[PDB]
Amino acid sequence: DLKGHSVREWVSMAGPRLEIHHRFKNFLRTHVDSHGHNVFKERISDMCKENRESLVVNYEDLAAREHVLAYFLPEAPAELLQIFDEAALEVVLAMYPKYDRITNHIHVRISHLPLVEELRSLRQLHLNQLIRTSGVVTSCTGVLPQLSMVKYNCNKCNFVLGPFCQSQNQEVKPGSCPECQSAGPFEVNMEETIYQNYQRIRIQESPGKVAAGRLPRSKDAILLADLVDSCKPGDEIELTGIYHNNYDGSLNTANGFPVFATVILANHVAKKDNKLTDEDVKMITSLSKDQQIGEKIFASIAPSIYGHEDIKRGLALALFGGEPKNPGGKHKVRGDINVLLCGDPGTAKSQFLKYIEKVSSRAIFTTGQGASAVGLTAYVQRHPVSREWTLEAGALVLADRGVCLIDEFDKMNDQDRTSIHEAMEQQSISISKAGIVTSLQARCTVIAAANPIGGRYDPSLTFSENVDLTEPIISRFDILCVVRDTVDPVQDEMLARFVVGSHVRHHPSNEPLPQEVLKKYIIYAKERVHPKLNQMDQDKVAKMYSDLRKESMATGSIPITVRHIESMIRMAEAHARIHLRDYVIEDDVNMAIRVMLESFIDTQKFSVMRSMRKTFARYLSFRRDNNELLLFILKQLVAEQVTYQRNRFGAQQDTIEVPEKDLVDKARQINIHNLSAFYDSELFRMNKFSHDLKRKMILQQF
Amino acid sequence: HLEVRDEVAEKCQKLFLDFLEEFQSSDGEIKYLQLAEELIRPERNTLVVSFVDLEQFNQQLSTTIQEEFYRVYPYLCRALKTFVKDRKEIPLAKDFYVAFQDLPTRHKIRELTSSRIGLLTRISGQVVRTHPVHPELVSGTFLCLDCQTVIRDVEQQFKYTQPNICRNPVCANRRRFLLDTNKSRFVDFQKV
Ligand SMILES: Nc1ncnc2c1ncn2[C@@H]1O[C@H](COP(=O)(O)OP(=O)(O)OP(=O)(O)O)[C@@H](O)[C@H]1O
Ligand SMILES: [Mg+2]
Ligand SMILES: [Zn+2]
Ligand SMILES: [Zn+2]
Repeated sequence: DLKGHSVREWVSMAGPRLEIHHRFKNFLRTHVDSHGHNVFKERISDMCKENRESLVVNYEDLAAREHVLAYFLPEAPAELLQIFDEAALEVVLAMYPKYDRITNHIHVRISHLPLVEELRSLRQLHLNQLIRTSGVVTSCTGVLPQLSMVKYNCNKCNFVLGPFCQSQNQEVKPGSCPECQSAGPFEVNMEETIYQNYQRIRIQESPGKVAAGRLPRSKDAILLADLVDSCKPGDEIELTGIYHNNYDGSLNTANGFPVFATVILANHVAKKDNKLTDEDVKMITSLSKDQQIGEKIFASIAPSIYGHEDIKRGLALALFGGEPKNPGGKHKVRGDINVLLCGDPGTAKSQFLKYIEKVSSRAIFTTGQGASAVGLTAYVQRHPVSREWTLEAGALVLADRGVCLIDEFDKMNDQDRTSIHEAMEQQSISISKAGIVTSLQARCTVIAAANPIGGRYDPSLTFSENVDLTEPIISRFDILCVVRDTVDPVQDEMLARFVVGSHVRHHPSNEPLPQEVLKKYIIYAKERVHPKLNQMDQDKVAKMYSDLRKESMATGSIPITVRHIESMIRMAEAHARIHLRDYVIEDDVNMAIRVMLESFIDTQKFSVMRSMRKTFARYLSFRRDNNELLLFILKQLVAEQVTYQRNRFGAQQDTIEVPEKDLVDKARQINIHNLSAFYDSELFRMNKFSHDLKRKMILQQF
Repeated sequence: HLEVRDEVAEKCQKLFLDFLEEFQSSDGEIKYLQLAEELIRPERNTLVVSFVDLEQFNQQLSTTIQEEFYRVYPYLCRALKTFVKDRKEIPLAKDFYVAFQDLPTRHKIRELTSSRIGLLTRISGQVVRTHPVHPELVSGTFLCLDCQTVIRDVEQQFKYTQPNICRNPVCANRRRFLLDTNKSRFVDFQKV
């Protein structure tokens, strides 16, 4: 009913308490969902179906139906929630008679409370009241067992002193023993006691909310018995609970002023995010038959990076991975495709690593500097926030079944270097620190980004003498992507349009395929549970590698080795897995040879690189639409012309043009003979190209 | 839980109340109404009811009263209390007592065996000596000295009786109690 005196004691009194009980039963029985859907019958039904012992009640619905209980709810929530729990138990036991042997206590969680106070604004005015706050979980104890209905032993006569309710406010201490009347020592009977789950979390204000220049404020919250393990350090949550003052923390020890420690007894926790197991393989398989799923997948990675399609092929291959295998038990070969991006600055290497961290499950990010939460090397120490002696296994083993992303790879310690070398050669980490002698597995794919020596990649040198990494470290990578930065007006303009557009559309006041959307992309990559296999075409591979050996010795180059053919096998398995083949088809092998060769050729210094490109164009041009080949040729021609103009005249003549003779000569060099399709190609126009037939000249207007 | 009801005593009480408000004398008026009229007076707390009348009115009632006198006597007194409360303006806390007279059968003092314990009997003897009239505790309200909870209306069984246990369950106090004399009720008591 109403109040004649203070709400807490008014709802404590027997009359109004019983009225509230009956009225809440009436509410739970007679609430419809605006469409005749009786919410609470089905809610109790499914909760009992999966044994959840907790009923979520929307505050909007409670207020709309019965506003007096809703108005009483946040003023004296301890009593009101007690009443609501009793009434919910009654209604459930009425609906399900057999549910008393499941839980015997129903928790009611109040949802959509309108009293949203930020953590910096809780005062002594809010004490003993149901508040709603939001923030970021910064710490979280383990689930602890807390006494709930505690039985004690009289350890003077062994009588078991009957169950006492354990309140959140004080230790229950028995008085006398009922039998022997001793005040003397008791002990918890831990066999007859029933416990409840307990967990402390620290929640601080989201750093975006704290704004003026001031520090974020944090509160402790206590999660009980269903709310435990609903949060995690790093989660952004909505917390509903009683702002609490009175347990045992009051600073009476003259250690200072008589201030009170406060806690929030969490009543409802609501995470702020999406919620990882696939139920529709059917859509994945339908996409698998698309016959162009590979290019869709490649176009679907790092959608917010312009260009860099070779890096995208390599990263997709690594993201799918090959097949680990260990004949007998003595010849381990990894299936992980390690990728090394070495490129001069401002070329989206870190953005690539962040994309991979977003898409990959079990991806962890680390840096060669000291600016990371996790470090490459394992150590054992007392945790700073837990105070708990912990084997702080490194970032290489935290990503055992996933991917380790190492940014600024060339700036590592000697310690970090031996750590990465061990993990990336043995796929294990060997500890010998405190008394701990253990070896623990790091079967990660390493994706790294490095800068060249001197901050600019020099194609006159080999990749090895550009990067500041030893040979053993480089050899343990399958794909080396040289991210070489050059001034190209068309590419510069497309990139500038891209990035300025991103700045436009993210203002606070707001190539041949369509990229497959990232959520079903994640699901598609989860179809790495279909281990696969190959029985195809050893002869062409063997002669390919023999010819590679003969060319690589006939020049003074980094010789091809067995390692490269094994990496090609990994890549072929990965590409076949992209198509969900269950077998490796010849085009998988050809694509793998193309990727392996492109990585191997670009590693070489300029002369050997160019000679190898000439003498392996057959392999290097697989799956190229002959428009890209011509476009590369024409771009090289016009670039040579502009680097002539910029030198003889100091400046370049706009509307640069080149004679058709050079393009047709190069086309005959690569056996095309058909330039009309190129001229009519969309690729031609998108690169701001044009030609005049009567002029016999092909030109670029900028 | 729901305060187990002594159904035999409850039926006996209802039937006794019916006999009280319905039995009539020779002239035709409800005699015990005229007798409970005198019971408004202070220093007046016993209604004397004849057992012959009780047999005449309700035989099963009188037999139950005779056979289980000790367990049903408080209920007979409660019936008398309700019989008088509506008629007149008695103090709320006054206690009324029922006296029976004219039992047709008399027992010998040798015949007062353990089979007669707790059932209505009439004996004859010679008074040898009478002691003084004292107040006797019939139900005391106690204070637990350990937790200060007031245990109320603990019935003395002709012996000074403390609460068995403290009402507070996390206090298993069974020794240290304090009687609150002003909160307790007495009766006049004489031993002869
Ligand atoms: N091709 C591209 N497409 C989209 N954005 C790009 C591209 N190249 C660079 N950027 C932008 O340039 C900025 C610099 O990127 P990033 O920090 O990834 O470079 P980096 O290679 O890590 O440089 P450094 O080697 O100095 O660390 C990023 O904000 C990125 O968005
Ligand atoms: Mg970077
Ligand atoms: Zn004991
Ligand atoms: Zn007590």
